[PDB]
Amino acid sequence: QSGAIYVGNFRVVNRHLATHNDWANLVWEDSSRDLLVSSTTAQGCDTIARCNCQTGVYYCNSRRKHYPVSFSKPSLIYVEASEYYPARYQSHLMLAQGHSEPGDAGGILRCQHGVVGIVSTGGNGLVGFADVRDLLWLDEE
Amino acid sequence: SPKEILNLTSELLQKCSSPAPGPGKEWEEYVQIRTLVEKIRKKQKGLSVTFDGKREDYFPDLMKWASENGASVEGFEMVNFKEEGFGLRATRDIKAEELFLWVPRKLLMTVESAKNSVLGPLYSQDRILQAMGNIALAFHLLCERASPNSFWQPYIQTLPSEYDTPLYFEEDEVRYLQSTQAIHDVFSQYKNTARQYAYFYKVIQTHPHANKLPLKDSFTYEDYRWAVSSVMTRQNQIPTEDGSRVTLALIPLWDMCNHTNGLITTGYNLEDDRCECVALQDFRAGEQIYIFYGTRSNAEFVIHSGFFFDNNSHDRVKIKLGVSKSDRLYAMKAEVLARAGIPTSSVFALHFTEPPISAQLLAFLRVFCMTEEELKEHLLGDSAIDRIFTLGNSEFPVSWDNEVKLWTFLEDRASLLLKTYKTTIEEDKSVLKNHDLSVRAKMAIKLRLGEKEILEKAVKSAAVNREYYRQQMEEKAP
Ligand SMILES: Nc1ncnc2c1ncn2[C@@H]1O[C@H](CSCC[C@H](N)C(=O)O)[C@@H](O)[C@H]1O
Repeated sequence: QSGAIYVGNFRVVNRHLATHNDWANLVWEDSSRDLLVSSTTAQGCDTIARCNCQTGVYYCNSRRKHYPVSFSKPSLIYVEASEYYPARYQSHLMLAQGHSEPGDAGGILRCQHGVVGIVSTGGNGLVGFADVRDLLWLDEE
Repeated sequence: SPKEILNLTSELLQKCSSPAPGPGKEWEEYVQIRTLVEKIRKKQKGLSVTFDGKREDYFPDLMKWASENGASVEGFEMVNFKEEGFGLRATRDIKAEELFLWVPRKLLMTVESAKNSVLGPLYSQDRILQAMGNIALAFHLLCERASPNSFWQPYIQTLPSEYDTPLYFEEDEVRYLQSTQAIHDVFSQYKNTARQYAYFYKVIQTHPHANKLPLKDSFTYEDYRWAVSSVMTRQNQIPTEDGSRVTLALIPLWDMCNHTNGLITTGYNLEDDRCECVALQDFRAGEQIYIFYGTRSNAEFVIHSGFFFDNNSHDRVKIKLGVSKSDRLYAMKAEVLARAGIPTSSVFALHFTEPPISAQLLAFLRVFCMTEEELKEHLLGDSAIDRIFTLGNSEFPVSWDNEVKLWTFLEDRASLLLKTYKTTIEEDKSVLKNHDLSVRAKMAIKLRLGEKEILEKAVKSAAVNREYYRQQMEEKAP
């Protein structure tokens, strides 16, 4: 559990937890998705799912365990401000019930066909996942 | 062989391969498929492999085999509960958050286990088995059920003989669910299941890699019906050994725990390579150990889990809403849908618990009664980024007058939806108190009641919210 999706020559992670080197090797960013993609030299062994699976398992860092969740569709959802992002439009946020506390951002959500998303938001007994399946450009070259 | 079944299945694939005949005509297509299945079922010996004893007689064997591989077998026992069937009963006091179950992956039946078993050569060539694990896991269950020298035999021998899935229901039992939304999904269960049985009974007879399978000697419908019903009712997703992706899994011992409301407490610890369930609440000595199966609707509970849970706080019914192409305001509203993540039309849900509407259905229904001026208020200005964000916030009303429209629309639609049902809410309450229904009939009717019970809370809330915003015109507040 690295807290990031490693596929091909690309490294995907929450935008608000990225290291400066990620911006040094910036490929694409979006504040409206809490998603940052950086270039790597090694070949990551994570497969991007192109499924519409809505039942997946996510890692809870505070519980150090994987949890199955039923999450809604990639949708623009209200997120109240926290120490990282003041409330602003946030799209492609799949919401499900589970335990997600500060530090759990980075849990990799996966469908039977591979990775679904990565934890972005939490609170009120819910866990938010930033979708990635959409970015086909995120594949092998 | 015989191949009469192969001819009887040949028709099922084709008929079940047809698109929907329409609404009102689906029941006729349903009974068309059941009759053919019933002919096959009454021409087959039922369950290919039957256990000599009764179910509970194989529970001690389960614990030893599990204990031989490191599963928690203390703190609970096997008891036949009236309301939920067999379950786990605490043999001691279990506190909240107390971890009381751990099951190594070696005991779990996973698709990765399927690809490594005798089904693996068949999985290698068949794309449907490759695609749908719920089926692929079902065949893994059946393959090892017909294998006397199987590691997982103690688990299979504890599994039930029948289930309360609509696959086991009778025509009178499904007759109660007409004019409801769930029955449109109950059909999809039967149709897809039947179709899969027809496809797979052929492939076992034709595929060389299936020659070594014990299913070539017997692969009845009651086999397959039990199989997928076993999977859909007690499956849990876990990561694979590589952790790169997830896989379905039949977690032994953990699956006998029945359901009560609450939060999901069952996790898998890849570091320890095992499943761990912590207690949802305090389980005194002699109290049944429950777990939380998930935030599923009572429709999904009947169809995928096989029971109706009273006081479910996550019950909801779908509602199809869309922008009619007869709208002068389509192009201006066609912009929001791509930037607000809303499709042109889709299935939305009315929820039992407060609030009946969702922040996403309100994000659809608000825009469904806006004027031309308020459509440029979200698109042009320094508040256009902040306002589209606050499209689901009830305390940010986009406009006072639109509110009453949206509750009026729902007042019309919801009252219409009550009319669509063949019975009334009042008649359904009496039938449960006064009639002697089958275990399965009680499930289906309570759902048809529930569906109407959901709307009745949506109607009065819409009524309560409509009168509220109507009161707002007098004060003329900012
Ligand atoms: N609230 C509930 N009411 C009735 N049956 C329930 C239930 N929650 C779970 N179940 C049962 O749990 C089954 C899945 S496995 C759970 C263990 C069950 N005692 C058994 O003997 O298999 C479901 O198919 C259903 O029969």
